[PDB]
Amino acid sequence: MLCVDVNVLVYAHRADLREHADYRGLLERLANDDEPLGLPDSVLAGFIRVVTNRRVFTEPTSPQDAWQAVDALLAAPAAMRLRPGERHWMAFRQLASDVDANGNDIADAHLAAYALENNATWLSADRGFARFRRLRWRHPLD
Amino acid sequence: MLCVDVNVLVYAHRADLREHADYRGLLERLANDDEPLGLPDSVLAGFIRVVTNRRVFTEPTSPQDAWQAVDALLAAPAAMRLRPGERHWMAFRQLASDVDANGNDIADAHLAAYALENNATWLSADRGFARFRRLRWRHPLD
Amino acid sequence: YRVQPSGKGGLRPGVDLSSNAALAEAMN
Repeated sequence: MLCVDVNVLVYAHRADLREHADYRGLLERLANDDEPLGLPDSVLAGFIRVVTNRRVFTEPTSPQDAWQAVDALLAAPAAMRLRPGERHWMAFRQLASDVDANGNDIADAHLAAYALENNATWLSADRGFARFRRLRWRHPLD
Repeated sequence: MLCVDVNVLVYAHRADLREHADYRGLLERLANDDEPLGLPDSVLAGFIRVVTNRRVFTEPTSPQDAWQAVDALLAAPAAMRLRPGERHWMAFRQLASDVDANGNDIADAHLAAYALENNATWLSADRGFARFRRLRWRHPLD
Repeated sequence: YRVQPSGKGGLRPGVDLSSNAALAEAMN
C-alpha cells in the first residue's frame, strides 16, 4: 500500500503550481494502480485546508471544488480512506519517541503513523520524513 | 461527556501564561469528575506540538515533559482518549458544509467532529466555535 | 480516475508547500 502526504494532493490539484504536471500524472497512476493508495483522513482534511486557505494561495480553491476533488479521488479504484487504527496512537508515540519529536515534528509523526501502522510506503515532498528511520518514506517523484 | 481543545490543555500546563491558574483548576476538576473528559488524539498531539514549539515559547516544554503530562492526564479517572469513530468523517463533512468552511475552519470542523459524533460539549477558548450551530460549544471558564 | 485540475494566480509570498512546518506557520 502507498500512503501520500498533503503536498502530493495539493500539487496534483493546483494547475498554477510548477510541480503540477508531475504530481497529477503520479496521482492518476497511483489511484488507478493495483496497489492500494492509502489516504489518511488527516491528509484529506489537510489538502482541503491548504487549497481553500487565503494565506497559502492568492486565489484559493472553493471548498465546493476542494470537496469534489476529494470525492473523485476516494471514488478511484485503488483509493482507500484510512482512519487512525487502535495501532495508530502507539505507532505515533513510537515515531515521536524515535526522533525526540518537538513542535511540527509531532504533526509529521502523527501523519507518519498512518504509513507505519499499515507497513505502507509514505510518499512526501517533505524530506524531513527521512528523520523517521523506522518509517518507509520515498520522494513522490522517485 | 465534555471534550476540550488544545488551548485548554496548553493554558493548564504553562505556568508562565496568565490564564494558567483558571485553566489548571478547570482541567483538574474535569479530569477527576464523573462526566467523561474526552480527549481527541488530535488534541493530545496538538498540545505536545504547541508546548514543545520553539516559535510558540521562548523556552519550550521538553517532549519528555510534554508526554509525561499527557500520560498523567490519561491516568486521571474521568479522562478518555478518543479516536475518530465510524461517524467522525461524515460529522466532519456536515460541520464543514454547515459553515462553508475554508482554511483553518477545516481544522476546527475536524476537531468539532469528535464532540458532535460523541454528542459531547465542546469546550474551547475560541468563540468562533459558536458558528457551528449543530455543535454544543461552551467557553471553558463559563 | 482523472484529476480535474483547478486554480490560478500561484502562492502567497514566502509560502512553501514542500515544508509542513513552514506551511503550518503561514496558515497559523
